[PDB]
Amino acid sequence: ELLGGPSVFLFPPKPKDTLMISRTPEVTCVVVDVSHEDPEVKFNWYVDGVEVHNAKTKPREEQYNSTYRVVSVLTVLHQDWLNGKEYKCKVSNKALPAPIEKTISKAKGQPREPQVYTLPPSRDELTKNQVSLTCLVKGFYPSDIAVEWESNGQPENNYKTTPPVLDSDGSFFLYSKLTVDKSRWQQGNVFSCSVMHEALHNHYTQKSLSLS
Amino acid sequence: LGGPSVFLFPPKPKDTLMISRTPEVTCVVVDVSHEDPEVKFNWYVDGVEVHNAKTKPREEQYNSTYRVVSVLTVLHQDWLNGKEYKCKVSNKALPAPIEKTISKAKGQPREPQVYTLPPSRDELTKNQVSLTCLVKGFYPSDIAVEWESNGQPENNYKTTPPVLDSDGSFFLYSKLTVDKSRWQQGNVFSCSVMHEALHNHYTQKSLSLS
Amino acid sequence: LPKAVVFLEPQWYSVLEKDSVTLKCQGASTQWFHNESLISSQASSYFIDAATVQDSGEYRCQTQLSTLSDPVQLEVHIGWLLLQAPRWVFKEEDPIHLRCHSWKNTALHKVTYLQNGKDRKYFHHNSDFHIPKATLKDSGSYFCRGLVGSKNVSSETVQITITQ
Ligand SMILES: *[C@@H]1O[C@H](CO)[C@@H](O[C@@H]2O[C@H](CO)[C@@H](O[C@@H]3O[C@H](CO[C@H]4O[C@H](CO)[C@@H](O)[C@H](O)[C@@H]4O[C@@H]4O[C@H](CO)[C@@H](O[C@@H]5O[C@H](CO)[C@H](O)[C@H](O)[C@H]5O)[C@H](O)[C@H]4NC(C)=O)[C@@H](O)[C@H](O[C@H]4O[C@H](CO)[C@@H](O)[C@H](O)[C@@H]4O[C@@H]4O[C@H](CO)[C@@H](O)[C@H](O)[C@H]4NC(C)=O)[C@@H]3O)[C@H](O)[C@H]2NC(C)=O)[C@H](O)[C@H]1NC(C)=O
Ligand SMILES: *[C@@H]1O[C@H](CO)[C@@H](O[C@@H]2O[C@H](CO)[C@@H](O[C@@H]3O[C@H](CO)[C@@H](O)[C@H](O)[C@@H]3O)[C@H](O)[C@H]2NC(C)=O)[C@H](O)[C@H]1NC(C)=O
Ligand SMILES: *[C@@H]1O[C@H](CO)[C@@H](O[C@@H]2O[C@H](CO)[C@@H](O[C@@H]3O[C@H](CO)[C@@H](O)[C@H](O)[C@@H]3O)[C@H](O)[C@H]2NC(C)=O)[C@H](O)[C@H]1NC(C)=O
Repeated sequence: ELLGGPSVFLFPPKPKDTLMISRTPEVTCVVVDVSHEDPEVKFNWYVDGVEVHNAKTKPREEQYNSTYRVVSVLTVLHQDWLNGKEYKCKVSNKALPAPIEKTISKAKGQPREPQVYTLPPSRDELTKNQVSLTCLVKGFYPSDIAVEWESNGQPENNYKTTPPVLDSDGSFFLYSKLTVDKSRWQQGNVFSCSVMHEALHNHYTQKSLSLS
Repeated sequence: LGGPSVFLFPPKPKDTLMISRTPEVTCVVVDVSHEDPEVKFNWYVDGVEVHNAKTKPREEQYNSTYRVVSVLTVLHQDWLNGKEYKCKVSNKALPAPIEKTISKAKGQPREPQVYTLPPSRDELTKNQVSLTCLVKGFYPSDIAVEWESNGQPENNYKTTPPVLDSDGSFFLYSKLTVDKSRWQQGNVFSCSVMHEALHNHYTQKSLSLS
Repeated sequence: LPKAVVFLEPQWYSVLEKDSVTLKCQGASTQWFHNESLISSQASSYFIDAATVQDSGEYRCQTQLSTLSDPVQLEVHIGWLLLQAPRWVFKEEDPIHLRCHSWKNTALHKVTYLQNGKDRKYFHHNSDFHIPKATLKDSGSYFCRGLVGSKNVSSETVQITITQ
């Protein structure tokens, strides 16, 4: 019983996908709550008001709640996304009085360059068998950012990054924690925190951290 | 389907962790019409009705509906021992009463470890610097973190939400911002953590120039 | 010679697509004019089963014992909701009748009628908004809003004038 008919949700690219030319950023338009009685969905796509035809729509899938869900994916140009072009998904269906339009674009506001600081473990944590390497990334805007770690130039895996947190001056900050065996820290392997953000020169910085 | 709506809110972690404070469960009812504005609250603790809740007078909201609040004081130890609190709301516009239940997050508690981190060498070239308090390995995620120096609270700090770590416990960071002067003079700053799995529900770590 | 009259059942001059509307003529077979073109139909009343936006515009009736009727302007809108009133200009003390009409009469709940951005009246289930006597305080921009199942929908704003 879907009184309101179908709903639409429109998702932006991943930050890393827009910051690296080797990757392909995508805008994702998801129509959910499609009834079995009128399952035909039409997708129109617009960039700054101009229709495009290079979208890729996959056919429907029945859900657990016995409705259909349908996804259309449009790849975007990095420079287009980053220059603030608007992406519009228009979804047509009979169960609606009019077609639903949704629009997304990169977050507005003046870019601010993130400052990256690496912080070694506390003395008090050197008594355990794993230790925490910390990367503080502050003073950035907008909050779209990606953070990775490496050890001696090879990617590390066991790390977690807090969400961006709005700071008192309107920029964001976050922390990233890499957990390493104390052996690897005391042996002197060089760890590095890598930050990708639009306001960085070449969209990329890296800070290093070593015993120490 | 229409009718009023009920939201039931837990105490603040700090209020359940300190004996001098008073924790409270809060039952809020919204979308109460002028036409049927009388709301009855029944309160149950582990299924036994209690009678010490304080119901407030209704208040008209910006959208011309009424909202009415009923507040139940809870004993610290009852909340931390996992008792269930149930608010039951009766109104003429409901077909049958709405019931909501709330209690402390379940799961094995783990003791948070607290580590202060001084500012990066590279940040010392700025007018203001970041003092970091890392709190990790704790469960459940309810926690309070505060800063102070010389016994007085420090205002200019922000704390991340808890993050689920790859071992099932939580961590967060708290960042205090201070003028570089205050750091280089030698003042001691200190990070206070409140969590049910600490001894005295409390611990404290200091941070000073070496 | 008497000019025929055009009456609408129901009384709303603004409807949504897929509303029904009967336009009756009051004169004396009759002849109907939509956008000044004879249509079709030639029964006493002209009936629209499911309005579309093309059905909008000017209508006129006429019968053998009457002149060409003064025109009536019918408006068809697209949306989930439409604020309807028998008219939009009111003297003081006149009664105000507002209807929050939903597309295909879809069940609508948690309805509010809003004047100048501030919700003025709330109902659990869709109902008409009645102001028995109009004050100068009642002028302004009005619309209605509610939940269609779980979807939060809203109507366009209509201007209400109280003269005076
Ligand atoms: C039947 O069952 C259906 C499921 O099978 C169910 O469908 C769900 O319906 C929900 C609504 O009822 C809907 O909820 C919305 O979800 C939004 C977030 O969804 C993402 O995250 C979820 C977990 O948090 C995931 O489960 C979702 O799948 C989705 O996950 C994202 O997916 C995208 C694309 O797949 C992906 O991006 C792409 O990734 C690829 C790689 O995979 C590439 O990287 C691409 O480049 C990239 O584009 C994301 O990475 C992925 N994210 C994650 C985290 O995994 C959520 O945003 C919605 O909230 C808004 O609206 C509600 C109102 O409904 C508000 O309450 C809420 O506050 C938000 O409101 C908005 O806030 C905005 C602030 O920014 C503001 O702008 C707006 O003003 C404000 N209002 C509006 C209207 O926007 C919302 O919760 C859920 O996603 C559906 N699930 C699925 C699987 O589709 C259906 O409901 C069931 N039917 C019935 C009748 O019950
Ligand atoms: C009788 O006259 C009225 C008024 O001239 C006509 O109403 C108009 O109908 C057209 C056609 O549907 C509407 O234009 C459409 O607008 C949408 C929205 O931008 C656009 O996407 C379409 O391509 C189309 O241009 C127009 O809005 C509407 N005007 C008014 C004031 O309602 C009516 O259609 C005429 N009917 C006949 C049978 O001739
Ligand atoms: C359906 O969606 C609308 C649009 O978002 C929701 O309306 C919004 O309701 C909030 C809460 O009443 C309004 O905020 C209020 O603002 C005033 C001052 O501006 C303040 O005094 C209140 O405390 C509150 O913060 C908000 O303005 C309003 N949005 C608009 C555009 O007017 C509505 O609640 C939704 N309804 C349902 C049933 O989901």
